[PDB]
Amino acid sequence: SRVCQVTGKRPVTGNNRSHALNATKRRFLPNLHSHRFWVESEKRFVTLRVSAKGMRVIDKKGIDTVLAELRARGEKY
Amino acid sequence: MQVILLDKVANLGSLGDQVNVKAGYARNFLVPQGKAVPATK
RNA sequence: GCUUGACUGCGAGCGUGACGGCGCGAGCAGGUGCGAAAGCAGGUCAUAGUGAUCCGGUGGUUCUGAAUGGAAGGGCCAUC
RNA sequence: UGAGCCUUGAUGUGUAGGAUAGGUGGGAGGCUUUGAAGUGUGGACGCCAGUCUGCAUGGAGCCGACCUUGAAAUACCACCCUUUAAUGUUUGAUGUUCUAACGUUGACCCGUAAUCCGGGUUGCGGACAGUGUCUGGUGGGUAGUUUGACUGGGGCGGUCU
RNA sequence: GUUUAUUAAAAACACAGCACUGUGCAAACACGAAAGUGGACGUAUACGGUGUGACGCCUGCCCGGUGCCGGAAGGUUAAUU
RNA sequence: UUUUGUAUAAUGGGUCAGCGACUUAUAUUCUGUAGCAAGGUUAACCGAAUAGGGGAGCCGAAGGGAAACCGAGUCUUAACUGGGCGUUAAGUUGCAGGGUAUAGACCCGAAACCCGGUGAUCUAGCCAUGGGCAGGUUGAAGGUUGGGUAACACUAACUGGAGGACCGAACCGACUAAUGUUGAAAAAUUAGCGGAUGACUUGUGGCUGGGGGUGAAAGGCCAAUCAAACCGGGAGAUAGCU
RNA sequence: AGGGUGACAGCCCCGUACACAAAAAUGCACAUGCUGUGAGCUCGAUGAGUAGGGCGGGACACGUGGUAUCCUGUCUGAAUA
RNA sequence: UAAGGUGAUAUGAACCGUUAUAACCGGCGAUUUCCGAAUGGGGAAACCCAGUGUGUUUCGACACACUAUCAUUAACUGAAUCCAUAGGUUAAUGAGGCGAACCGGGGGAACUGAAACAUCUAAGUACCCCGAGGAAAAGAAAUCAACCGAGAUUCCCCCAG
Ligand SMILES: [Mg+2]
Ligand SMILES: [Mg+2]
Ligand SMILES: [Mg+2]
Ligand SMILES: [Mg+2]
Ligand SMILES: [Mg+2]
Ligand SMILES: [Mg+2]
Ligand SMILES: [Mg+2]
Ligand SMILES: [Mg+2]
Ligand SMILES: [Mg+2]
Ligand SMILES: [Mg+2]
Ligand SMILES: [Mg+2]
Ligand SMILES: [Mg+2]
Ligand SMILES: [Mg+2]
Ligand SMILES: [Mg+2]
Ligand SMILES: [Mg+2]
Ligand SMILES: [Mg+2]
Ligand SMILES: [Mg+2]
Ligand SMILES: [Mg+2]
Ligand SMILES: [Mg+2]
Ligand SMILES: [Mg+2]
Ligand SMILES: [Mg+2]
Ligand SMILES: [Mg+2]
Ligand SMILES: [Mg+2]
Ligand SMILES: [Mg+2]
Ligand SMILES: [Mg+2]
Ligand SMILES: [Mg+2]
Ligand SMILES: [Mg+2]
Ligand SMILES: [Mg+2]
Ligand SMILES: [Mg+2]
Ligand SMILES: [Mg+2]
Ligand SMILES: [Mg+2]
Ligand SMILES: [Mg+2]
Ligand SMILES: [Mg+2]
Ligand SMILES: [Mg+2]
Ligand SMILES: [Mg+2]
Ligand SMILES: [Mg+2]
Ligand SMILES: [Mg+2]
Ligand SMILES: [Mg+2]
Ligand SMILES: [Mg+2]
Ligand SMILES: [Mg+2]
Ligand SMILES: [Mg+2]
Ligand SMILES: [Mg+2]
Ligand SMILES: [Mg+2]
Ligand SMILES: [Mg+2]
Ligand SMILES: [Mg+2]
Ligand SMILES: [Mg+2]
Ligand SMILES: [Mg+2]
Ligand SMILES: [Mg+2]
Repeated sequence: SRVCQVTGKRPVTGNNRSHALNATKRRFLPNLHSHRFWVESEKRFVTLRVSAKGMRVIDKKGIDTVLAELRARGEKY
Repeated sequence: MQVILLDKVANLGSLGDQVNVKAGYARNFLVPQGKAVPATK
């Protein structure tokens, strides 16, 4: 589903509030993108469905760390 | 983004220094082909 | 002719309305205009010329102003 | 290619005026030994009057108010104006190449007996396309509703303080 | 030929034919939050939509209004700064 | 019952028997009554538990003002001769009652809206695979042999067997009439009627589902139900109406 | 207490008040051994795509309102005692 | 525990037992066909068809057991490519499914009220989904207070309509 593999972000539900304050249900979706991350530790490419915030987290932390916690969470990449 | 260079990339930088490069440039090109590593120290 | 009573704070007592409200009002206090003065003047000879509340805007007011000092805001008064 | 950054050139002649002036000039010397008057690029501005640039053959005087002007001369003189060279310098935009993101409902190889999928090699496109958030437009495709009262029955007409 | 099973079988609907129009293929368009599927294992002599409705003779004028297509100069114009 | 007005020919009831409609909870006010009385009373809870404790708190004994604040006064205003609101009963806690408020709130009764499911054994369409269409006519293209032609073209006979062709049983329909209309039947029967090798018909299995399907289009059909199916729930929806 | 018994039973019966009862299995309170479990002491560390912000929305009694605080979809982004 | 008993409609028949393995009651075991999560494959539930191994053998044949999927780990294998990796085989452990309410989270209406209706209310209710327990959630201050202090969370009564 539309779940960021790294950050765990998933769609939420809010309202479209018009100018006249009419409220209709809507969904906020994360900005996911299927990206091919390169890992030095294996000499290999790892493809993850990760939002832009998740890619920023990847740059900040490191690909090895994020896979470490992905495996700890048990999700298969 | 800050990258520690590992080569002389004829565009801009010499070996072994931290330089401000575009995040996408570092993520897609520099890091995956040696050349640079992120500035974590 | 001169002028600002087309004043400020009240108001005995009435009239008229289911009510909201609307009208008449001597007299009191302050400060004015006209008149020598008595006196008259808080709009037009009278009855139409208009809209409640909310929400806000502007100017005063240190009345309040969530720990304290301010301020934001709110209130009260004038007003859109 | 458009904002700012040694801009050293930064104009600027309603009125007069050798004399192309907003005013502080450092309110009067600068100046002379980087060389003062054919500047051996020449225009920038040219209302074309002359401010006017390594080129000075001249290697030292043109010259300052002084005279006319509403000031007085930007004489080594600090902020000089709807223009550009500025060392480029940080930057939008546009355009053109690239490939490394990404796309591939191109080909081939493998899991694999499998026109799904994934992995690899490669070709093409390529920062475009596409998706997320925000945002303007369109939107009876869809949805929720509104569409007054009096009234010689209702409508139409008229009226509503 | 079809149609209101169960008051209407028709002049209604369909029809072959005609025209306009969209679509270059990962086609338009439709179902689907998406994957995907139909279109089609088709490809512009094809497919979708709209209208008219064999055949014969034809289909005149109007682009002001409403749409649709094309244009980019100018005016007004959102987020952001 | 409803009405200005009913024997009314206005509504309701065939009759009997049983069931059937102003309730409950909690707040607030008024009345009656009981206790205490400038006091009254406890709530949760603790408890050998209808006792006792618990006074947290609530109401009242003081009002005026928007408020600071003042205080039997206060507010207005510069200030009242003033004027408004106040100042000389007694409240409070139970119990019973009459109202009000929130709840389905006196009972029955909608058409509708939303949510989750069940339905394509009928019918609509499509997909796959099988089957049916007695009998008799008409006579296209084509071919052959001749005539003909420069060769065609064209022409005659023979042959040929096309067609959303013709007549007509099965099969499919449903145009007219009569019957029936508490029927034999919740759409049939009798006599005629239309198609009947096709855009036909039919058996079996499958697929499409409710703002959705499917529709040679009637708002038709979607299990005798369709301008939005059925079942369960929101739900005792709401009903200024009967 | 109650129920039955040919009508209404303290003394007819079954029960009740009370007194006892478990070979086996079990829950519970506590204890003892045990298996991997670990105290205390000194010195350091002391939670970063994070707080906060921009845009949208929601929850806070609080409907954007002068609106604090929390949670976030998107874009950013510290100090670290 | 016992002098009665073989459940009931349901009488009968044939019997068992009397002082103790009749019957009855309780604890623990034994058996527990088929379907059903159903688990070897399949299926129109209570049915059809197998594979492997072991053991019975007069060929016929019979019996027993295992054989699902997912996750976790381990072992052994093993592509495109060298190494690896993906994948494959085997074994061990765990899960699934059901259940009345309560509980936490993911979504989430409308009728209704407003005397119409759209902000709002109804209501985060109904309903759907997921997860867990005997309770769950919360919970040990980046909290309140007001410069006096309190001291995690939960629940009841006031505060307080
Ligand atoms: Mg709503
Ligand atoms: Mg007059
Ligand atoms: Mg303060
Ligand atoms: Mg203020
Ligand atoms: Mg509509
Ligand atoms: Mg409504
Ligand atoms: Mg009317
Ligand atoms: Mg009218
Ligand atoms: Mg009919
Ligand atoms: Mg008919
Ligand atoms: Mg027509
Ligand atoms: Mg025409
Ligand atoms: Mg036109
Ligand atoms: Mg035109
Ligand atoms: Mg246009
Ligand atoms: Mg009448
Ligand atoms: Mg009579
Ligand atoms: Mg009669
Ligand atoms: Mg009668
Ligand atoms: Mg009646
Ligand atoms: Mg009757
Ligand atoms: Mg009452
Ligand atoms: Mg009701
Ligand atoms: Mg079905
Ligand atoms: Mg025949
Ligand atoms: Mg025929
Ligand atoms: Mg028919
Ligand atoms: Mg007949
Ligand atoms: Mg016939
Ligand atoms: Mg015919
Ligand atoms: Mg016929
Ligand atoms: Mg058929
Ligand atoms: Mg439904
Ligand atoms: Mg019609
Ligand atoms: Mg029907
Ligand atoms: Mg409807
Ligand atoms: Mg309800
Ligand atoms: Mg219901
Ligand atoms: Mg009802
Ligand atoms: Mg008796
Ligand atoms: Mg934040
Ligand atoms: Mg943030
Ligand atoms: Mg903020
Ligand atoms: Mg089985
Ligand atoms: Mg099975
Ligand atoms: Mg509503
Ligand atoms: Mg309403
Ligand atoms: Mg109403």
